[PDB]
Amino acid sequence: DYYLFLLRHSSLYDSFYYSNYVNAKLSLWNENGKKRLHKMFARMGIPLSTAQETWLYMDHSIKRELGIIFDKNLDRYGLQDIIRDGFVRTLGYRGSISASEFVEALTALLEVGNSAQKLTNLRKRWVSNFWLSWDALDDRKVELLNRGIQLAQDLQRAIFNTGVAILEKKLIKHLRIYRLCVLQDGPDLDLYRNPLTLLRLGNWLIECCAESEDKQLLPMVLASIDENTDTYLVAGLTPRYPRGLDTIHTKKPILNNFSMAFQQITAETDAKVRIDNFESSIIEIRREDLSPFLEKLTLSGL
Amino acid sequence: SVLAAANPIYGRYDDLKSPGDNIDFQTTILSRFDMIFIVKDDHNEERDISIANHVINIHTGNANAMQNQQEENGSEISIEKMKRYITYCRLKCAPRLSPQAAEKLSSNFVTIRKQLLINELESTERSSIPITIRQLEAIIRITESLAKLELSPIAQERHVDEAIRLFQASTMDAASQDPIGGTSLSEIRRFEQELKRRLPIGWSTSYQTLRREFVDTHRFSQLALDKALYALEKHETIQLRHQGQNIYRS
Repeated sequence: DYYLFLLRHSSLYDSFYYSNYVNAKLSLWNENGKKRLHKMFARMGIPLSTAQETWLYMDHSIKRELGIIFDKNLDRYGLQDIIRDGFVRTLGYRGSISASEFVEALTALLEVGNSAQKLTNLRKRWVSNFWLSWDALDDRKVELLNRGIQLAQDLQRAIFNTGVAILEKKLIKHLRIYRLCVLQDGPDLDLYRNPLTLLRLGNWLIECCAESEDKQLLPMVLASIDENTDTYLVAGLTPRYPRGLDTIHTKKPILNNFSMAFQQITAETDAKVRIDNFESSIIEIRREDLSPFLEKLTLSGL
Repeated sequence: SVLAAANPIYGRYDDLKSPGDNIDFQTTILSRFDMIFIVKDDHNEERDISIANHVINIHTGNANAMQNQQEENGSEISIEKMKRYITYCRLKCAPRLSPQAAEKLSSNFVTIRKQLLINELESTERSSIPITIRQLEAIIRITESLAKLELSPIAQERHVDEAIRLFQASTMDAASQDPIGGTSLSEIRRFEQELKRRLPIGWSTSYQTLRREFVDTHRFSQLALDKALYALEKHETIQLRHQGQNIYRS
């Protein structure tokens, strides 16, 4: 199997287009990335009209020889780390599902489905979504999994559309210690009230940042807006090494000091925050209280 | 069913111009139609602010989210479901009237016919928008269509009242709008001097006494009411309060 987004449920073109690793390695947010992708497709030899069809109706011969095609073509572009070994489950005549696709469907179904009072309503919506995802586990239900797959596609589209705008605007401010970016305004910002969606966006952003020529490993801070509550949702993100690295420079995984920093700042200053999430690196802060807090975090020993 | 869009002569309606020469359609063609809506433009800057905000938000950067919530909170339904519902209702239901509704319809038709005669007699020209039996049939069909929404076998007063309201809107907006079209005006000046001379600023007089005195003189009753409501429309220094009895001069 490959580091691809819903390969067996979407077209191969979209599978290459939405893959995070491919995006990071080929810079698909500008036009040169699309030109390189078209060069890739032409040199492999799959027609552009053929590659834009469903995996079921995709040509049988090319589906059989895809492994050899990838092996011979990926070396020049340097994507030879996309090929791996995975698990596939088949039951009768239903079809084939992979572990990665199933977990993405589960994650998206958790994300989307169905002041203090509104926060409680959001939390009960989240627990209801958890129960619906739990119900989706059993083999007797498949309309609760096809819906999850289509919602995963939609959510990945939205994340890509927001990330391309962020990278256009260059909102990532490079401070001396840690990078910072704030989603002050934009479209569909109501989706990002979910911490797991925010983590997905941050994972894509940190992969894009890591797949660069910069030689600085700095933590990233990401924040959003919820205009109904007038509160910022701030999540701290750890840096990540490139996936194609040896084990000698893996003596210890990168730690996260954001929870310690937040707790120390809140215990030494009367800020109006609410640290109750099980993830100790995710907090809710006030719109007027964000900045002073930020300078404090700049001046405190991380 | 025919849904037609048209523009009056000289672009804008030009309300100062007579209603007779703002529309070029003949009497015959207008009779077949039964809901004539004259949408006029207006300026008060609050509706303008609202419309500007609405269009600015409806720009695709934001609306693509908000309308979605309208399908998540159940405030609106999608187009295809509406199509299925309308074809289902067209196939299944066909309502019918009740004697009380028939009496109310007959009374309303007589009332509007008499009001049309009054407006024609004051204006002294044929109305550019006629009222005939086709309009009575139209109101009946509007009541039946309203009852058809809820699949009710029988149409009752609850639908008839709303249909009558819709017809009143579509009538008072187009047909009976400014029938006067703007003894002549020699009396008009003569009256307006008397009110200033005899009724100072801040005081008030009863309607009955003024009507009595001016019917006693050459003014008579018909002349008084028209310019009474005109000076009220001017609203520069004439105000009504306390029903139709207190003629306050502002």
